[PDB]
Amino acid sequence: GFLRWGGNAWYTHPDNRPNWNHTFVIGPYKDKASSIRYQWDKRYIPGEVKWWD
Amino acid sequence: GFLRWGGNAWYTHPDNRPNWNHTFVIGPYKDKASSIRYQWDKRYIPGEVKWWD
Repeated sequence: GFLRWGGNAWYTHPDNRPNWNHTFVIGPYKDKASSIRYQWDKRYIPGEVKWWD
Repeated sequence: GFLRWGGNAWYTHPDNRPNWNHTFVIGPYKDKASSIRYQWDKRYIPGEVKWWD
C-alpha cells in the first residue's frame, strides 16, 4: 500500500505517498529486515535503524 | 551533495536530506536520465518525469 503523507514509520519518512511493499517473517528469525523483534530490540542503535523507525 | 529539506527538484521531493549523486552529459544526447534538454522539453508529460521536476 501507499504510505501516508502526514506520517509513516519508514526511516526515510517519505512524503510522496509511494507504493510500498514489505515482508515480515512471523516465526523464527531469518534476517534483520523481516524480523520485527530484532528491529524493536535494536531501536536504541541509530545505525541499525535501516527499515522501520 | 545532500538535497535541501525545504525544497528540491527530485520528482519524489525527499525531505530526509539524503546524500545524492547525479550525472548529466554536457554534449550529445546519450540517455534520458543524463540529458537536461530531453527532460526540459518533455516536462509537459508527467509520465516522463522520472528524474528531475
